[PDB]
Amino acid sequence: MDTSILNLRYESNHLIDLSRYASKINIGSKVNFDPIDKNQIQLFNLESSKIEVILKNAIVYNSMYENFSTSFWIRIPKYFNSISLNNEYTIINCMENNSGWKVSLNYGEIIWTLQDTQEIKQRVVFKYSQMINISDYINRWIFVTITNNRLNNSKIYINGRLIDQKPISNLGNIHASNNIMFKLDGCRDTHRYIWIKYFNLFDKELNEKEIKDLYDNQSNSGILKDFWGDYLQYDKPYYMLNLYDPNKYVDVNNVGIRGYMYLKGPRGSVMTTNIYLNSSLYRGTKFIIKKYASGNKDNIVRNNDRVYINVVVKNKEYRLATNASQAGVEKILSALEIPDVGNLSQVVVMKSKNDQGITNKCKMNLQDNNGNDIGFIGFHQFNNIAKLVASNGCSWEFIPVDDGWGERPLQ
Repeated sequence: MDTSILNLRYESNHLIDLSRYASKINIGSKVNFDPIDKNQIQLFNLESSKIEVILKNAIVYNSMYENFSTSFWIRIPKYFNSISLNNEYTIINCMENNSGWKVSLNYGEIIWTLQDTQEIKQRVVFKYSQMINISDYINRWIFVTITNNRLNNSKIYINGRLIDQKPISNLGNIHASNNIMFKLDGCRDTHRYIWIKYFNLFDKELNEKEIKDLYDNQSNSGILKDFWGDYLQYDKPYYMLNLYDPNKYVDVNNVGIRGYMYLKGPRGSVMTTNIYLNSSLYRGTKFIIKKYASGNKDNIVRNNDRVYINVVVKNKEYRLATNASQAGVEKILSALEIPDVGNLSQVVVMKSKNDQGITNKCKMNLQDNNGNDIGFIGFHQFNNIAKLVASNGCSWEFIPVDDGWGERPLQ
């Protein structure tokens, strides 16, 4: 029915409450806003990297039985140092006199704490490993949603799906703060930050459909995403992940038409001992997406955009293409000199893939210059070489370099 008792959004260069229920929003001097998507808010580990919301006194939580929910998106940079072991730090604080709620983070953790006014406590915790080949969660945008039913449970969801629920029914009067404080509080890692967006507060327990809808709407699947969940962009180099076989990367053997793109391995590993062990992400030839069909004056790659794909080899760009009249449904792809592409099939439709696990999947439907489908770019074995093909595993992700991952890129 109703919307949200707080609905926190960047609009005409002000962060404001669309619910109009806040006395005011108070932004620190070292809060940073992402230029392309200005709802994305970065908070560093400094004192003036903070936002304060002051609630109206009507909407302050002080109750035995009232239900309430919070949602927001967050991107949490990989934890690099040992200093981040065994250090819980608050990021969203609504406590007073030791009563209220807070969101807090630890190593591999997002935590929701409730405390009542008799020092009774409950935590619910989403736990995620950094000892993992590919993580859905490390340094990628995730949807957090936390619901509280005073009769039974407090529940935490990630990306729509229920992670963990704990009893809170033995907690009495919880009296939360007049103000919500967005700020890294008690973090010992000096270089820590977080990205955050779309904070909402609700005066009910959100049900599981409400949450999925919230997840869907706020995803903006209108726009394609890179691996981290930021907007996919033109004229930006990406490293390529093939989701079917994640331990390989794109290589080229030669350029021109007798050349071909393929998948080889291993991608290898990036490490710090006891802290993380993940697959290398900056492997292989970089792709740059080029405008063909869009008349849009930004650099944002939207669903069903029709594009050229360039391929960087020795810091020169070549056109991804094929001759579609080669025999067999599998059309091998090659990197071509951009002048000499001619009327080879080169146009790609960019298309986001809906489903339910890992976010930010893009497919790439190759077309000839009649705009007829050749097919989705994947790969196929030819005498155990996994050459890239358009054909009737074709789920890909595009990975730009990002401070939150911390890998040193060789090429």
